[PDB]
Amino acid sequence: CRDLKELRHLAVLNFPKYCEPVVKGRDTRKLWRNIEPHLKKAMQTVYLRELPYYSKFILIAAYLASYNPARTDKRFFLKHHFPLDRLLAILYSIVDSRVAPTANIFSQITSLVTLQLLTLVGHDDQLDGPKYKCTVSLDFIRAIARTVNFDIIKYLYDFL
Amino acid sequence: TVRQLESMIRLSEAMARMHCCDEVQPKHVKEAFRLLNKSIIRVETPDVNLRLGFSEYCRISNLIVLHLRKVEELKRSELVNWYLKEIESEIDSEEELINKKRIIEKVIHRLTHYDHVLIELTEDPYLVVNPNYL
Amino acid sequence: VGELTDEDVKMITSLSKDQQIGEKIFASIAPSIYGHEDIKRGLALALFGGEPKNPGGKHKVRGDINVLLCGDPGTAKSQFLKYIEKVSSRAIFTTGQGASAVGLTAYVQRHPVSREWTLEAGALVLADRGVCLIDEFDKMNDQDRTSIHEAMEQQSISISKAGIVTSLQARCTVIAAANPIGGRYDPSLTFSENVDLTEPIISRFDILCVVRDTVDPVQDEMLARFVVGSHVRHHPSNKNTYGVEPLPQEVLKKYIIYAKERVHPKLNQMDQDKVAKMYSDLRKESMATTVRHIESMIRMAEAHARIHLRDYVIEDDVNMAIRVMLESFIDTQKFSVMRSMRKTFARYLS
Amino acid sequence: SQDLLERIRAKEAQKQLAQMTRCPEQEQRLQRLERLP
Ligand SMILES: Nc1ncnc2c1ncn2[C@@H]1O[C@H](COP(=O)(O)OP(=O)(O)OP(O)(O)=S)[C@@H](O)[C@H]1O
Ligand SMILES: [Mg+2]
Repeated sequence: CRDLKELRHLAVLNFPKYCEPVVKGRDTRKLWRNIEPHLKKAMQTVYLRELPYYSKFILIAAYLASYNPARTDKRFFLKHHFPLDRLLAILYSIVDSRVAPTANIFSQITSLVTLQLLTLVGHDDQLDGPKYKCTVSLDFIRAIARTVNFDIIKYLYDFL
Repeated sequence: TVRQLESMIRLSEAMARMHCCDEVQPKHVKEAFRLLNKSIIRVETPDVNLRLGFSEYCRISNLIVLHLRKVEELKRSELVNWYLKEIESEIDSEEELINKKRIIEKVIHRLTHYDHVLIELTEDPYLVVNPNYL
Repeated sequence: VGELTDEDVKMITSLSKDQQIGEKIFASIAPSIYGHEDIKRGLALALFGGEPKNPGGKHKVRGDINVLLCGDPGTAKSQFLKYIEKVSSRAIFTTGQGASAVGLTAYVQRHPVSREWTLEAGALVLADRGVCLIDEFDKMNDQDRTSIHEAMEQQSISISKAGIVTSLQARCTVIAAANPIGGRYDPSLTFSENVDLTEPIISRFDILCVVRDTVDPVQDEMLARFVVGSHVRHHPSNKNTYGVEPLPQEVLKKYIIYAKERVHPKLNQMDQDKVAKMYSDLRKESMATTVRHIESMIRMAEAHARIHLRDYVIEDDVNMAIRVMLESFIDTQKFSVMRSMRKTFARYLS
Repeated sequence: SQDLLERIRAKEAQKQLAQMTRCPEQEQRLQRLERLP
């Protein structure tokens, strides 16, 4: 941080904690020892200043569809050896329970699209062959899979 | 794998046999750890500005950081005096002593003002270690 | 048997009455190796051997267990094979590259002096009543593999060469080692795909054990500590998971000999309905993804009974044999299906 | 002090160097003299 404005803002924010030890009772070593961890915690952020059940499965299926080439799909899901239908098939394969195609799942899909988690690619008028893209960071999807008790790394073709 | 662990044990034993020591010392382990780590290696490291090698620069930095961090649980002149006391086993002439003093002064200044690993606190300024060096 | 001291017999009998005899027997094998309970369990179970049977003199049911060990490098498979080589009273060690089809089996040769056709026994023939170890079995040439199936299935070899037709006994316990193609085992593929062996060869094997490599810090700590401790212990100058004290090597050998030469268990208390339902479920979940598997489980239960020195088999032997066989079977499946298999068969694995 | 010890060491080294200014061959023959028999 060489920005004068930013550094001055940081100094203004952190001065009250700087001046506490002397109030509590020119001791350079004492002040530095008391103050170092707070400075490290502040430096952790220099420039910075609960989904429904089936939504998690939709999100992980979308991530898998986006980042896994189609050729390997059966290799990961077919028991013996992106478009919306691929997403539906992957979701049906992943979930251990039989999920009915209620309109509520489509409402979830549209809500996820609105929340800017899934990006629509094709024309808005074409609602029979729609295309989607997933824009979720990998750490987020790993955390949500952990909260779901699912191991996504075992299915990611690129990592294997 | 475990094979590398056995190799490390063998290397420590080889170091022990080289020095004609009936027992193995941790210094041999520290020596072999580098050799196992290095892997890809250049022909020769470039000089650092009178010139000094990169390995010696890292060695001096490690020694000074370790001493300051140990004392944490100092002064510039006191630290230089300690260093010259520790390196007395190698210096054999007055010229080498003055060269070592020159080198340590230059290295401490360079760390203070270029690498930011050492922070000055207000002729004998206090020196502290940047809390993000491991 | 005649050379056995009565003190050996009394010590063996005193060991047999211990309720934890199995645990200490399993822990007594490979003290220098840490972990890997399943592999030593299977190898001990194969070592004790079953009871060969000849129902009617029309067909012969083998009482031998063939073990296959597929492993990622760094799992001390060769160490296990070497220990088995040392322990066995009769043992022959062979390598993959140096073993030809002619070398392993008996061959016909003209005598240099008298020049009549004579038979020279191969490794397997000298392994009769003993154990044979194959290292790097994945290196076998297919032509050399062809001759193996006959001895594996019938424990006898018929040599028809140079106008001489002879039959030789080949009752041996075979332990084979293998490494996956590419050097790493892929959990996303079937066991058949990872190993360059034909389906009949795998079918002839009774126990299959795959070993993988995982980066677990606590397990790494345990491995490092045990290895360095063993290194310190066995210096020439200086010269468990179950929590049970291992038995002495000589005592274990004497126990093995006595159990091999005294016990003949009988399967008079087996519930056929439970095994029939389990086998129907096995058929269902195998076609979703044979009789010799039943035979292997039967001889496995017989061997487990022989471990406890019991003239009659208790159903606990059957339960343990089912457990280990199911573990071996699920270990050979893809990751996408082994979770469902474990969920379905949680009754028996618990 | 460190300087005094180093100066004493340097004086000893100079004295030993003056001692070894004698021709090395004088001892080499002696070495060989023990190997000749
Ligand atoms: N789990 C383990 N516990 C203790 N020592 C081990 C273990 N795994 C490996 N080692 C040591 O590693 C050495 C070398 O292992 P190897 O037997 O060569 O590996 P490997 O699993 O047989 O694969 P290959 O056949 O060599 S490619 C052994 O002699 C052991 O000393
Ligand atoms: Mg090996």
